[PDB]
Amino acid sequence: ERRAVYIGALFPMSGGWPGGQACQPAVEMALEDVNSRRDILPDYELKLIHHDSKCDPGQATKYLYELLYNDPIKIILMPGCSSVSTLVAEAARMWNLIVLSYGSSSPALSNRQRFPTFFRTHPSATLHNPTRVKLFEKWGWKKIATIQQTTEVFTSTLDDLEERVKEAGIEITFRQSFFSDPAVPVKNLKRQDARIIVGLFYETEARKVFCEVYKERLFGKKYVWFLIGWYADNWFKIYDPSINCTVDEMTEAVEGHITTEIVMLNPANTRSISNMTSQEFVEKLTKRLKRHPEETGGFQEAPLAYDAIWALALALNKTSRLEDFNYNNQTITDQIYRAMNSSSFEGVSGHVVFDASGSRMAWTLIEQLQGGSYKKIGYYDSTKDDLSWSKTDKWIGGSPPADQTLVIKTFRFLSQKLFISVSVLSSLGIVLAVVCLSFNIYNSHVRYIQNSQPNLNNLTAVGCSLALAAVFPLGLDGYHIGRNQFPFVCQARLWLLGLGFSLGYGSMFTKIWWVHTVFWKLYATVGLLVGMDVLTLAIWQIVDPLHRTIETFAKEEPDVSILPQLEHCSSRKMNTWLGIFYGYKGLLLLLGIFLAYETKSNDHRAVGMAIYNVAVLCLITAPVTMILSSQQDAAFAFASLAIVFSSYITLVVLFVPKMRRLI
Amino acid sequence: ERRAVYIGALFPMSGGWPGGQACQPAVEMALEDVNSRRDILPDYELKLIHHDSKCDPGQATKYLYELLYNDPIKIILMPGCSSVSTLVAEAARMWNLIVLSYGSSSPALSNRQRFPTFFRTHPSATLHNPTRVKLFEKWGWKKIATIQQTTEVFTSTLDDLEERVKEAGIEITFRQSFFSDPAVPVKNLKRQDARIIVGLFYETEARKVFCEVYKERLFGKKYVWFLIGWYADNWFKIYDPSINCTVDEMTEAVEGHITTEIVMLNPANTRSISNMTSQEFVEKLTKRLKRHPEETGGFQEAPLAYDAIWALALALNKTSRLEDFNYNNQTITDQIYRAMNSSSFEGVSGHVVFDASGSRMAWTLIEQLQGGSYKKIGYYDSTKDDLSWSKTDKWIGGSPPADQTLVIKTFRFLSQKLFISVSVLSSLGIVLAVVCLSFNIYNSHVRYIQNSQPNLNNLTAVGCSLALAAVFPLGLDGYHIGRNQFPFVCQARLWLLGLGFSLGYGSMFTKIWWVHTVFWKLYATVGLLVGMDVLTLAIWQIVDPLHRTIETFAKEEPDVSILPQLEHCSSRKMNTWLGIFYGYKGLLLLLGIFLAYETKSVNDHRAVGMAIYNVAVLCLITAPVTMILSSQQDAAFAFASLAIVFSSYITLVVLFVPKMRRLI
Ligand SMILES: *[C@@H]1O[C@H](CO)[C@@H](O[C@@H]2O[C@H](CO)[C@@H](O)[C@H](O)[C@H]2NC(C)=O)[C@H](O)[C@H]1NC(C)=O
Ligand SMILES: *[C@@H]1O[C@H](CO)[C@@H](O[C@@H]2O[C@H](CO)[C@@H](O)[C@H](O)[C@H]2NC(C)=O)[C@H](O)[C@H]1NC(C)=O
Ligand SMILES: C[C@H](NC[C@H](O)CP(=O)(O)Cc1ccccc1)c1ccc(Cl)c(Cl)c1
Ligand SMILES: C[C@H](NC[C@H](O)CP(=O)(O)Cc1ccccc1)c1ccc(Cl)c(Cl)c1
Ligand SMILES: *[C@@H]1O[C@H](CO)[C@@H](O)[C@H](O)[C@H]1NC(C)=O
Ligand SMILES: *[C@@H]1O[C@H](CO)[C@@H](O)[C@H](O)[C@H]1NC(C)=O
Ligand SMILES: [Mg+2]
Ligand SMILES: [Mg+2]
Repeated sequence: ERRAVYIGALFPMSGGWPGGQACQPAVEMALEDVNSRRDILPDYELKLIHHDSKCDPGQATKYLYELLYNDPIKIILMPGCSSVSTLVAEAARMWNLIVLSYGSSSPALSNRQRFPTFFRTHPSATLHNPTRVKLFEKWGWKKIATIQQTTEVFTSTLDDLEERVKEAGIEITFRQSFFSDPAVPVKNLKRQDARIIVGLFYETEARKVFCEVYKERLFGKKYVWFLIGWYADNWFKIYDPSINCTVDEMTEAVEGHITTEIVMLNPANTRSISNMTSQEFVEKLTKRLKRHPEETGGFQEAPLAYDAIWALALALNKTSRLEDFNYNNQTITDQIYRAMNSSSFEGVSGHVVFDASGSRMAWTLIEQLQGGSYKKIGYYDSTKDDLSWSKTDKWIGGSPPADQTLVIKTFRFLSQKLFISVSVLSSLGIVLAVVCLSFNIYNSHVRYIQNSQPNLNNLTAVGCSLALAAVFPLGLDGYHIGRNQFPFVCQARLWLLGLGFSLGYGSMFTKIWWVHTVFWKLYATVGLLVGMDVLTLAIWQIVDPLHRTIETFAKEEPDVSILPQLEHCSSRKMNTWLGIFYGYKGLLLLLGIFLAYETKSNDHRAVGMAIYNVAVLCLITAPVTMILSSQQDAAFAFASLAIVFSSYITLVVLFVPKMRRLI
Repeated sequence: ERRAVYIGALFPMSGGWPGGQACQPAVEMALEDVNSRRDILPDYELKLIHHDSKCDPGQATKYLYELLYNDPIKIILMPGCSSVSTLVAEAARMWNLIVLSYGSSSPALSNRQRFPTFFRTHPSATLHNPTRVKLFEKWGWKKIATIQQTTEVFTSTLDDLEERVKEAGIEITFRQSFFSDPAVPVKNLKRQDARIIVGLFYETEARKVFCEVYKERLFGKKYVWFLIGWYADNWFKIYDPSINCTVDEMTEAVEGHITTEIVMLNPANTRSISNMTSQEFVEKLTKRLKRHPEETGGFQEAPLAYDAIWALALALNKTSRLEDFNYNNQTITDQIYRAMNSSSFEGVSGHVVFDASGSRMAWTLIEQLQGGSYKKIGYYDSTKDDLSWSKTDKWIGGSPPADQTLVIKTFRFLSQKLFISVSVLSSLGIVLAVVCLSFNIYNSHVRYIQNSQPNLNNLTAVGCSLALAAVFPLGLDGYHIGRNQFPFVCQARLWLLGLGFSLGYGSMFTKIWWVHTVFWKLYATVGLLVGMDVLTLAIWQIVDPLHRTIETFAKEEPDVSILPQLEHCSSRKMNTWLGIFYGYKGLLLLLGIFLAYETKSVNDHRAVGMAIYNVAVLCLITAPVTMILSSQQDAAFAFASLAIVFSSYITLVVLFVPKMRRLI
């Protein structure tokens, strides 16, 4: 005779998860297969005492104590629902019992302080998370947003996920759990601009949140969505009275969302401990269901029950000492615990290895929605990092997005059609100045050319030419210069402007000063002006010299955000030096024009109109430029136009008539 | 004899909430007081069968069934913790038992589908939320924030709070879930700008999150913090290993945080069903505790046990039929249920009424931290809406902040000192023009003044005067005008400028053409210019007239957020018409200066020519400037006004000063 052995079991034949329909037949098949074998428990015989629980802890504790405070005496319990398993595991160390939940996937059952006798063949839900991070590091996403329904599972899953992301060079950006309304969740996902979402919720919360993401147009090539694989295929094509949207409005919202689930069946065909395979066990089972698989609940979680009872039989074989087990002996349970901890074998679900938490690790699966059809992608094992991709992820732009918009620092440059025009004009001006200088030099014998002070009109021409040349450097801002030779340009601007204007006005101003005092000493002042200019410029460049500075405008650009930067070479006390120099030159302009109005009565009376014109131009242009600093292509426009027009006018005024009369 | 009646109970003497230490003595006192009375249950006698539970659902179901599958037969259960109460209350309909919890504050127990036999003398935690809304609506806060520890309570409290805020003219603006360490919670409260926070967490979580709110400088006059008042007084002055901060860095971070907590004791002195009061019941109890109250556990939740057993005895007196109670009869339990829901009486804890969810309502007492001291504030009742202020809320800014930063619309105006100086200058210019006109009119016979066309110099002066007048409308942007007269100004600007510049430059240019003929025919062109100007201006005002347009710049200048506005008036095609007009007038300027350069040899000719050249260069360098500086006041107007005034001054002096200097 065989010493009978009993095991309590609680099978949910109804409720949120009806997984007893397909997991009672599996347990019975496994009992038959383990008792037919005469090498496992030949001295004993396993027997089952089933009770319904409805995945309800009220129906559950009643039957638990009906099967606990009654004979026969049990050696183990098998609760499937997370709630019943949680209650049973917590309230078993008080009876010295082992609990072997074949269908509970609550991370809270991985704790050994409350659940010191708990083992399960059903992987936890945290086991999606080793995958997600090992799916972010691939695509390198460090900024993440998470949303979670309020359930007894998803509350711990994101905790595990944060703990696992911290140690993965990744961080979270947004998280908000909705009890019943996901709208403000999506509203903040749109406000915070989270392009990567991790959606933990059941089918109904899904159909309720996707009819909100569509309403918020928060999908497409700039948004990714992770979910769970448990949702039945073709779940968005189902009535959703609370979802005001429609099939066509959702199928586009859930287009290309990733889905990490677990695999509860060895895709291999290699035999197992029971000399059976998956394709064979599925048939042997479906031959025992009064209903069909699609109508039989818990059909994907039957192999877990099979493997659980098989692991029980094994870990009970090593022990082999059981007919004398009472609810007060904390030693038989410890023997069975050390036998179950060391439980390694290949069952229908795969290789079962119970971690220290009691749970078992398994192979994660990954899918992606590709036109109303789920398309497997890859597998991942949190044990050996063995990631088996399949190159089937069809994104929108051939590659996946990233955390956030990239702020590219763009530089603003002149139109580059204005620069060419101003430069052509300045070159023509230099040509004209040289032509006039030559016509004057060659005119060293004529009277009108002899009377007109030529040694000062030549200086006027030289200064006008220098100023004209100052045009090209005024536009070099990166399109044609580098950060190394850039101070060269920012210094050439200053020196050319300074010296050119100094001479161009000193000649024509000493001429009027002489005309005044007189109605070869002119060279004295004609040189003293340039000397004061050189001295003040050197003092400026010694005290506060020019150096490159980048000015950043308001960041915006119509998936990158281009923040514009202007390359302005400016000193620290710049404005002060500019104001000082402009004030000195303005005093000088005003004195020159006053002396011109006073001394109106050779070739010195015409220079007065030129003086006044240059004066008004510079006076109206300097402050303009000082104000238009924040604008390129306009400040330079006025500066270059003022320079070139002053030059053209001065030259054609006080050099042209000479030839017009001498020609 | 008396037919004994038994009561199963589960008292937590250890765990997160050790509330059996002070609730077993209270139970026993209640049983003594309810059996010493011969007018409640004279045929019966209540007896207790207790078991410790440690607020542990493992140590709890063991004893539950040691007292369920054993004799004697129990008629009711009394669990204290919320885990234990959630475990029992769902495993009682299976035995047809009544569950009467004196210490469970979980909203999940206000459900009749899982817990149809459950009553509790301990109010739920949702009972804080009717207060909070009745404390937001007052201070007008439609945008709030939340964070929640991970517990079996706070998860449902914010659910109730959303359900109750939606239906009260309120809307949430943030939420999160501090599980292990609050770091992103506060960071997003700073980023999302949550100035109103509702933090539900246990003391450990508090001391852990406040050493982060400080580190983030997320407190002050612009932030308000709501909490629960269950934390013991002077709880921030305690060691905090993970909280690198200290009392000095926390006492300032928890300054002025509201702590709405329930009141478990009648502050009144009125007697109760037991002919006892609060100041007396507390003494009688403390005379039964081997430890000190502050050191004893569950000392504030004993009155609830007393009231619970009294309610049980009352609702069991009406029923009076109990010595034959089996676990399979679903009728005695229904009698006791209809007797318990109809239970109203004044006990130590107050008025003991049981809502449809089994729970009871009560009085929430508000508190606020004022210098390391909790300062009571008005109570509240979710039923009567009765709020009883004490007027002790000491805010920082003499008043409480609001949800966000009020965005004000700012109208930028001219310096208003520039305007005065420039107006003075334009007025002096008009005075000068009038003086010169009067002189030119008086000396109309002298050849020195008979040569210069006076019928045209008068027009030049009239135009200069009009242009000078155009300076005043150019600075009226609201500081001196309203939205009604503002188009009048945006029309006067146009007409004065146009007509004055016409009568000036057209007149001088026709005079130049006339003197060119040498190298009433002039009146013809001097009038045709102004006529074409009037025609084109009327076309513009009839097709695309000027209307006030506002320019909005980026918000800046920092709790008021200043939204800057620019009072402009430019038509839709304003740029097009302006460019057309400026191009035409520039062509005319160039033609005039060319005719002058050609007529430089052929009275008042060179003066007119120099004036033409100056006015031309000034207008040419000034118009596009003012067109680019549209987005800048005090600069565009500055250039425009200085140009107009200098053009007027010069065009007047150049050709009227020599006249008088020679005629003197
Ligand atoms: C497991 O099943 C396989 C196939 O059903 C068994 O392999 C057969 O064993 C029989 C012995 O009765 C042989 O006659 C056949 O030739 C085998 N077929 C093949 C394809 O190998 C195997 O023996 C079973 N394992 C056991 C019983 O331990
Ligand atoms: C309730 O208690 C009060 C006082 O605690 C009782 O009133 C006293 O009654 C006694 C009778 O034993 C008198 O001697 C005292 O003079 C009363 N004192 C006061 C202040 O009234 C009252 O009788 C009690 N009610 C009951 C027992 O029903
Ligand atoms: C893989 C997992 N197996 C079943 C859990 O193990 C039962 P649970 O109690 O842990 C969570 C639970 C789930 C549904 C309804 C109530 C509860 C699972 C999860 C969701 C679904 Cl839809 C399916 Cl088909 C399968
Ligand atoms: C008013 C309430 N009285 C006790 C609850 O009624 C027991 P609970 O189980 O419902 C929640 C619970 C509380 C603490 C530790 C574990 C659990 C209460 C709430 C918070 C605190 Cl910190 C305290 Cl001291 C007291
Ligand atoms: C059962 O235990 C026996 C030892 O008595 C053994 O040798 C056999 O391999 C066991 N069956 C297994 C491990 O499947
Ligand atoms: C009290 O309970 C009874 C049923 O026993 C029910 O009819 C009644 O509505 C309840 N009272 C309230 C206020 O819900
Ligand atoms: Mg799937
Ligand atoms: Mg308090």
